[PDB]
Amino acid sequence: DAICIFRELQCLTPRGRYDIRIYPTFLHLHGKTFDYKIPYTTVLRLFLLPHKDQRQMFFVISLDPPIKQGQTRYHFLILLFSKDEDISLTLNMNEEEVEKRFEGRLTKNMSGSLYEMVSRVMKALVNRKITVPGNFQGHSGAQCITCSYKASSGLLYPLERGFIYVHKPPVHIRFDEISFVNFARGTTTTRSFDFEIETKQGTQYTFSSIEREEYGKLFDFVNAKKLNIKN
Ligand SMILES: [Cl-]
Repeated sequence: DAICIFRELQCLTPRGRYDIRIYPTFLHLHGKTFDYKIPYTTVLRLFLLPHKDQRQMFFVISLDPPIKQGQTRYHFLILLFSKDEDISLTLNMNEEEVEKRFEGRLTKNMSGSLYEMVSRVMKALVNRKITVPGNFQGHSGAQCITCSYKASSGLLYPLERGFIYVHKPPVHIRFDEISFVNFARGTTTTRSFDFEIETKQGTQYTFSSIEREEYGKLFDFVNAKKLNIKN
């Protein structure tokens, strides 16, 4: 029986509504049609990312190996939360257990926003810090840039030492993986900028349809971070 269960979470990747059942060594993502049992040892990284609208949060779980849904491979689990939603949790464990098990990181009875509770429980169980944005300031106080990638609109987050784009497909690129970056501008009167990244392995990523105001914030970031610009 589970330590706790988070019900009816909005998953973006893979898309659907899933319960997350929390066990000592794995989580169970349980939906109507599919389910996946995911050992914590397969979780590489955790991210908590504020949507630019200030009303939603992404929770991103990086996986290796990926989960398989037919021929589709998902290297990330992405959950989407309203900042508003609240939850009360009662861990299916006695009080003294939890203190020993989690080094005092959790208590038996907990209350808070759903996104914070999921992040806290995941943090404790995987024994990993949550990756958040650093000090990047975008346009109008957003910590991300709105852009298109592979013909889908999404959000690019400049992190302390990397970039992550959500959600279709998600992309995480560490600074140490980057060969160079470049900027290009088209002739449209809006959404005219492209930001391109080439990795050391030769892979290329283009984030396009970037507004000029956001391009300017991204430009300062890339320079502040001393990334190599190739014109
Ligand atoms: Cl523009």
